[PDB]
Amino acid sequence: EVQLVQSGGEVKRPGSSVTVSCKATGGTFSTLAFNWVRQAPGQGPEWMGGIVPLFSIVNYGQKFQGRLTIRADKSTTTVFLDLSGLTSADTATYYCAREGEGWFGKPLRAFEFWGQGTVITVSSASTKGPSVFPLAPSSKGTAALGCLVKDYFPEPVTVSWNSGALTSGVHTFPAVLQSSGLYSLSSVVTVPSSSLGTQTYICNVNHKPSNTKVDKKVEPKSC
Amino acid sequence: DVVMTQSPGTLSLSPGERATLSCRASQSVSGGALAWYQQKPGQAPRLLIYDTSSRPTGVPGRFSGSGSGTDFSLTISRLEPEDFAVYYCQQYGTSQSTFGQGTRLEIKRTVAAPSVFIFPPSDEQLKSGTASVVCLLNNFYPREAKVQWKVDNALQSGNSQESVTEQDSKDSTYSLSSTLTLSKADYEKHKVYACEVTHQGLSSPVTKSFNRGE
Repeated sequence: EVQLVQSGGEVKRPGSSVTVSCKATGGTFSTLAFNWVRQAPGQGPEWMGGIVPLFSIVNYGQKFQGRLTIRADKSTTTVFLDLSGLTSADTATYYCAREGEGWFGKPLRAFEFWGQGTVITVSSASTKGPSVFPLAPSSKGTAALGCLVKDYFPEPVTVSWNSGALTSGVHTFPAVLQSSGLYSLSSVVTVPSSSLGTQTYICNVNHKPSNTKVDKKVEPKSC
Repeated sequence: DVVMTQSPGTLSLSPGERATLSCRASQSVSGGALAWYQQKPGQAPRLLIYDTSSRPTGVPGRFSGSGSGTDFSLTISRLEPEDFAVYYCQQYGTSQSTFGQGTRLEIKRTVAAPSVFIFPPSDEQLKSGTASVVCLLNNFYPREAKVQWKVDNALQSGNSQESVTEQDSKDSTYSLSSTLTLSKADYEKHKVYACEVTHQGLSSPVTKSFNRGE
């Protein structure tokens, strides 16, 4: 079966260049188009350019000309994207995609086989663990409580409740990127109001890039 | 630059029902060069239909495509649980291919009003010089909801961010978290902090509020 396996994700600084590779195995390589398509968080896919490896004929989207290079190695069946002049508008997952083959091999142009994606984040931020603040249950049925996981970089953080013992009613929201360049997210849980006096609730936050673990007890606010 | 416009933005349908998704091109698509893709969260798109109507091997026969010129459709004869996803069309008849903006195909369920909760900033965070005020909308349907922050009756703009969970796998609802961020000095200049929620399941808007320092 055709497999497209991409290189690993990276944080890149603004102004730098990034190279992403895609090793294609198990199918026609040189006489079909491989394309690079990117997708920024929350947005749709965007085609950037493609190459037919046999003689390295390339086609670049007009908006990328001058900053984009696409290359291919026929002996190692690998395609490459090089993208220079990076800015935060280039933060995206980058995919390699190969066209399908139709009737007796006819190139279909549509993107039938896809790599797993390479997550590129363009930022000047340094790696930084989150602060963790309580979202305390109201004094004023069902109660909601939570933790605000603020000011970390890069993604991701993971949150559990009571070391995994509490899963019902938990919502851990997607992070938002703040104007400071740091991320923030909340995790909440709804529980019986009658449990607030007797049940301890602890959010367990893990930010692996900074080796940070925080366990925050969340309790009704006194007075 | 050929523009692809998909309709509707969100298609809400019931499991087992037939689904019809539309795409229109701003100019005629050459050689019927129109493809449809499905995308699930965190995964690459998957090609469902190419050259208007052809299915690749491995795509179930419940998916079919039709159309010509500027108007194209994807039909799903009955919606299996795995078919709720985002769908994109793509024209590739020119040398600069373009994608539509996507149709979210989600599960239709009974209207559910959100439960709304407001959280003041912690005393601990206030020492950092920033106040985050959080409003939670829990387990609602449909996904469209309006959250307005009011501080001493003044509508806030520009100083909040929100995010929304994926449709819940057990109950088909959404939840939403909105965070209002103020400097500590601005936070201590005002008294009443309120989140006001409008939603089809609420007969009139719900406001949750607190008075700073009480």
